[PDB]
Amino acid sequence: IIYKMMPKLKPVELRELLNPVVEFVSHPSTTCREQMYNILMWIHDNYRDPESETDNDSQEIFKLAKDVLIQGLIDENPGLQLIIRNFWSHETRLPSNTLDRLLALNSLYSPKIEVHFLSLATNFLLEMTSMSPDY
Repeated sequence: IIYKMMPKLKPVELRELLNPVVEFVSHPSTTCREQMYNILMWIHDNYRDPESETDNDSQEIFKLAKDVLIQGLIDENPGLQLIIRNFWSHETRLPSNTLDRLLALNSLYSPKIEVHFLSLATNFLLEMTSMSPDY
């Protein structure tokens, strides 16, 4: 219901509604968690603030969504974790330029995943070796 009605809500409504959503990280039932990540990816690709200044809300839900999206890279379920890994590794959410990807990698730190960060970081840096004439 949220995913369907969500490209109509006002930013304040979406802040009001996001808190019970992101509460699903600990949830079992990977299907529920997958729906969560779907709506979080939607509100990440829509609240990047392409313009200059958003209200206190629109800038804040992007923060709260990006944090859980980062936290999904260590989700204890493959495929799902693969889904978030592919989403982050996709172009326009993490730059294709290798140097720019390097700087953008730090943007997705979020200490809660520190133990895995370095691994993931090299992952993101070395998955773009498999786009090259040199094989």
